[PDB]
Amino acid sequence: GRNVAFSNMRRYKCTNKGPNLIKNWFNQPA
Amino acid sequence: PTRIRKSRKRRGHRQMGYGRVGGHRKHPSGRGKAGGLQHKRTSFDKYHPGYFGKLGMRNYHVRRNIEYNPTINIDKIWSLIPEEQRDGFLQRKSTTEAPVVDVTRFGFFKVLGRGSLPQCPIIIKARYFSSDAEKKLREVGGVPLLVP
Amino acid sequence: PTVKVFGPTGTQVAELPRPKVFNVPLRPDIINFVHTQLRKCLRTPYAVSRYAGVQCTAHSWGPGRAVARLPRKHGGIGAYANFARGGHMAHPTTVIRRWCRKVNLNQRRYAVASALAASANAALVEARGHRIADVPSIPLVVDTDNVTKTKDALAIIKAVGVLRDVERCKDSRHIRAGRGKMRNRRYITRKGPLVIYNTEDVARGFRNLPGVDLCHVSSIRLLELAPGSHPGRLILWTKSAFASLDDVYAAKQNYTLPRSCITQTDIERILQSDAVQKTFVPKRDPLVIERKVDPFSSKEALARLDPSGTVMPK
Amino acid sequence: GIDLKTGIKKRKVERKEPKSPNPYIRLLHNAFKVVYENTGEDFTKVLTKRLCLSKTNRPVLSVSRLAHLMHKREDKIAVVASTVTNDERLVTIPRMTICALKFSATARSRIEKAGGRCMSFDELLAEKPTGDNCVLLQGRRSCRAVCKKFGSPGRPNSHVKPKGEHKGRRGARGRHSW
Amino acid sequence: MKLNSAVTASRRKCRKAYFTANAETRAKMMSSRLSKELRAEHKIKTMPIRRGDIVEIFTGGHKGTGKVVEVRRRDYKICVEGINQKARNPEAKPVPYPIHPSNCIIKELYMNGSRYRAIKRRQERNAERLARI
RNA sequence: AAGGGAGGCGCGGCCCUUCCAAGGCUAAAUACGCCCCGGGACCGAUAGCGGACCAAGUAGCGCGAGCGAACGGUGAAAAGGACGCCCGGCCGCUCAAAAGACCUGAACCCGGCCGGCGCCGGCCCGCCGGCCCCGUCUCGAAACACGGACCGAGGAGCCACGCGCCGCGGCGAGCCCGAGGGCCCCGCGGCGGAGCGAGCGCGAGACGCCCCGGGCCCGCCGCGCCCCUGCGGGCGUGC
Ligand SMILES: [K+]
Ligand SMILES: [K+]
Ligand SMILES: [K+]
Ligand SMILES: [K+]
Ligand SMILES: [K+]
Ligand SMILES: [K+]
Ligand SMILES: [K+]
Ligand SMILES: [K+]
Ligand SMILES: [K+]
Ligand SMILES: [K+]
Ligand SMILES: [K+]
Ligand SMILES: [K+]
Ligand SMILES: [K+]
Ligand SMILES: [K+]
Ligand SMILES: [K+]
Ligand SMILES: [K+]
Ligand SMILES: [K+]
Ligand SMILES: [K+]
Ligand SMILES: [K+]
Ligand SMILES: [K+]
Ligand SMILES: [K+]
Ligand SMILES: [K+]
Ligand SMILES: [K+]
Ligand SMILES: [K+]
Ligand SMILES: [K+]
Ligand SMILES: [K+]
Ligand SMILES: [K+]
Ligand SMILES: [K+]
Ligand SMILES: [K+]
Ligand SMILES: [K+]
Ligand SMILES: [K+]
Ligand SMILES: [K+]
Ligand SMILES: [K+]
Ligand SMILES: [K+]
Ligand SMILES: [Mg+2]
Ligand SMILES: [Mg+2]
Ligand SMILES: [Mg+2]
Ligand SMILES: [Mg+2]
Ligand SMILES: [Mg+2]
Ligand SMILES: [Mg+2]
Ligand SMILES: [Mg+2]
Ligand SMILES: [Mg+2]
Ligand SMILES: [Mg+2]
Repeated sequence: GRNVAFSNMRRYKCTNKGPNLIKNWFNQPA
Repeated sequence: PTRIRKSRKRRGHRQMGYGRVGGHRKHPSGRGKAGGLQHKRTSFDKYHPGYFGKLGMRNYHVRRNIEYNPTINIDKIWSLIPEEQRDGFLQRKSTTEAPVVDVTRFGFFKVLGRGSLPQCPIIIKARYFSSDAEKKLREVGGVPLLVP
Repeated sequence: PTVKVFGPTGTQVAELPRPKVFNVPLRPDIINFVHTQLRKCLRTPYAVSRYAGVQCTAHSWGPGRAVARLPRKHGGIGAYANFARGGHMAHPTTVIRRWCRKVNLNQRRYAVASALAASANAALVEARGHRIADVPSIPLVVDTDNVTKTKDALAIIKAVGVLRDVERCKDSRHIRAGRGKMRNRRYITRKGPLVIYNTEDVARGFRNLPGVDLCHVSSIRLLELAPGSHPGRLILWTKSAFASLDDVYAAKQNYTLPRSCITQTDIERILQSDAVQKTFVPKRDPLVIERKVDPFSSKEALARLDPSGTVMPK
Repeated sequence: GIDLKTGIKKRKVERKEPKSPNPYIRLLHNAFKVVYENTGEDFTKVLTKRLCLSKTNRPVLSVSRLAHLMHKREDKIAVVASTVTNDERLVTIPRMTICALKFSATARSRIEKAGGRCMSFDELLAEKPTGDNCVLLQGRRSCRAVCKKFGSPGRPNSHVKPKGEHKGRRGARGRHSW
Repeated sequence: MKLNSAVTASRRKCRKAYFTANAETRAKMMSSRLSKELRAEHKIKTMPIRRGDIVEIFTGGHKGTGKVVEVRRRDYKICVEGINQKARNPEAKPVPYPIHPSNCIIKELYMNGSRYRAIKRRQERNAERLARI
């Protein structure tokens, strides 16, 4: 019997089609 | 690190710990939390009482800082006094020179009465008090005050 | 206990008190943990292109044509499988891999201090790899003032005794063994002394030398103190840096150095001391074990069990 | 063939060693294991076992609980194989001799300013390695919030709360609520 | 150690720079020592090679002194006189073994107006540097 | 319509707090391909872009919309093969070396010379003994169940986020490289610290090495009795 709290995270949107919803931080030292 | 993991100790074993009779298929139970009232009811009733249904009044917009309400116990009041003057306040217990503690300055509103206080008079200024907090303070000789 | 301070000539010219940061316990485990996280925080991301393998047009032919069911280009060529030539990766690499790691501030400081504590031992410096046979002291503090010519910097290093470490570094330059020499990492040199300076222009005289690194005393680098994640580096100290070390640790705010502890030498001494030996007590003697043999064989073997002789021998 | 199944059980695995990467822990363990080997003294035996625990089996002890526990035996040496923290809700601390793996800074200052002593386990192993006039003490192993959720909330004899957030009523208003 | 950040230390880019260089850069890349005597006279350490210079070769299997007959800038090499592949006939023509300009010291220089002037330009600039230092 | 709008539950009335719609302009801090510049614990010719090759969106295919390959490497130097003899071959020539249309040059398969006529075990060696075709689904496979002529190279649990538990490190009634500002220095929330109750709200000490149980305290639901500022306070009883 699994006793886990239910994850409350939303499903990813537009992962391969729409506007780019992934923001990276490789530029913050610059 | 990929080199210390369970999955690579299964090279040369065909199925990778998933079984020959059963196997590894896409979604043999459905996706997510579906089925909680039909074919997962044993799980949901064993581990999640009160997951289905409704309970109580609803508020269309809650005021977080109206409903905010910090609290302090009386077993903590003497630790807000710095360490280097409690010895003196305790030695010269005074009705005419008594320590005044204002707990809104430290960010508390109500004072509850868990614990006990040292035998020494003290004024405590808060915005609301509990009955036995008042009892214990007035029993050690302190005074409760209301602060703006 | 006080460290010595030598001239740019080799003679002994001053004494200076020990900084407290050398009394910290030696933690190879903590230095390894921090070295891993921080050296892993310097990486550049990499990934394949997101269109690779999927710009062509391919669909499965279905069953009934006596061929396997993968997608095929017009004409019949395999595509869109990790097992097809010219297909996509099964799980393409992506730049959203978490490249950095987090370390708490106390743990970082503790790693720096343990690396510095290791640096002050004549045994771990010799066991790390440097050449310390002709050095006066391992806490090595030399007053140099300003060195601007490599020739004078080499002169000081000779006059103190660090000349073989730099020659070890110089005569070890080679071309590395693998693919790495197509990717701007063609040569490898060994590592020698680390010079730490405070108020004194020295970088312009020391930098050219092979296997030498420069560090201003107010900002010390764990990746330089423990190269290879091995702690004991040989450090040439300026007088001012060695004298401002305690000021640096005082400038660290709401921070106290960790508590010093004992060593396995100290455990050994305690145990062999008399206050612990006075409470010992011998064990019972062990059993005596033989291999079974037939007593009835001969007379002495039987007479071990019954000497009277009532039992016949055979 | 031999029958070694009936009347015999599966053997047992326990920690014979600490798995800490800490040299101080490893050295104290080897030393006290030697002392046990050479003297007997179940005191040294229990101390050697306790130095192998897994840090959820080694809760903290506070100065106030220690003062209460050592009351009217104030002349004995308290031995704690864990950290000693401080309790600001106790205005006055008594004089005690405590030996512990670690002390907090505020706990050390309060103990010393009261007048008591702060010992290490090497100090203990030098002055007295077999525990004559020492008392072994430990904290509440079931004080963790994690151990308050073990079980089946929903079963009618549980007395254990569920894990996440549950906004409904079905099965949450007692018996005869399903 | 380099400090300037508009200059690559990348092997791919450096090798592609060495090939596909333009003619002026290639000509500058094909330089050689002056001998000690010309170093004293002109106070200059190196010059771009040219037809009409007399060159003394070492470090190779074709060692000798001769005049520069041809310049093969695509290959970065020079055809010197008298330094050939060993031929098969007793009659058949010579065929030059190509020498690389850094395997030589120039022994005697071809002079003209441009050569004179560029040398004096270079001396004055080296003098500016020597006055600064 | 005339004074009007809003105050996260509708309608009508009285207030309070706070703004002025139905017209307009405006820098900065923010985001980004093509092309240029620098870097990389990335790929190394079936990989990496479809495209590393003097002529790739090329050759080629489709009425058309459109589809779309394969092919990198002599040698330091072309020195890229003298002379002689037969009528393409042989000798030998350049070169360190033919590396001779080219680096190395495996397997599968084949031609000439030489030797002999499946695995395991004993013996020196052709005798004797044992041995069904693997992988798979299956109660059950040598199966007349399916896949597999041969060989090479490629070929399938990785990554991101969320949840639970366990281990280890640091500090501990506290803890914490947010963002940002000057591998170093400074840096808010937040989480923990008190719970229970639909809510108005009220609000925990008494015991205990540890664990388990008992008892008692806090809230929710009910009920004796006394009282001050009162459908409020105190003190008790019960699941
Ligand atoms: K499994
Ligand atoms: K199954
Ligand atoms: K399914
Ligand atoms: K499904
Ligand atoms: K779903
Ligand atoms: K459900
Ligand atoms: K309802
Ligand atoms: K496509
Ligand atoms: K197929
Ligand atoms: K198939
Ligand atoms: K391809
Ligand atoms: K920290
Ligand atoms: K650090
Ligand atoms: K290799
Ligand atoms: K639950
Ligand atoms: K050369
Ligand atoms: K309202
Ligand atoms: K609204
Ligand atoms: K409303
Ligand atoms: K291709
Ligand atoms: K099958
Ligand atoms: K089947
Ligand atoms: K079956
Ligand atoms: K079979
Ligand atoms: K079978
Ligand atoms: K059959
Ligand atoms: K058959
Ligand atoms: K058959
Ligand atoms: K079958
Ligand atoms: K069939
Ligand atoms: K089938
Ligand atoms: K078959
Ligand atoms: K953090
Ligand atoms: K209620
Ligand atoms: Mg198995
Ligand atoms: Mg299954
Ligand atoms: Mg149904
Ligand atoms: Mg197909
Ligand atoms: Mg590909
Ligand atoms: Mg390709
Ligand atoms: Mg070949
Ligand atoms: Mg077949
Ligand atoms: Mg393969």
